[PDB]
Amino acid sequence: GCVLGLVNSSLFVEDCKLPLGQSLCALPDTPSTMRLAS
Amino acid sequence: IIPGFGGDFNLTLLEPVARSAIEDLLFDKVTIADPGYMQGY
Repeated sequence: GCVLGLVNSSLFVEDCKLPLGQSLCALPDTPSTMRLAS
Repeated sequence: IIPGFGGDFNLTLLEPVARSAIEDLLFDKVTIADPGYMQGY
């Protein structure tokens, strides 16, 4: 977490995120292998 | 765009290095009561 508060996602710090549906202040990476990213 | 882009024109929109000096100033002048994110609790 730390980009908004706490999250439950296991994966973190993905290199980059393209514009995506849903999302947060820092959109997370696609869960389909989840992934807070940036 | 670099600090010396104006050269003879003291444009203060030079990015200080992202949030250029004038963005700085005006956003500073005003007063915002919003709490900082990630620290509200």
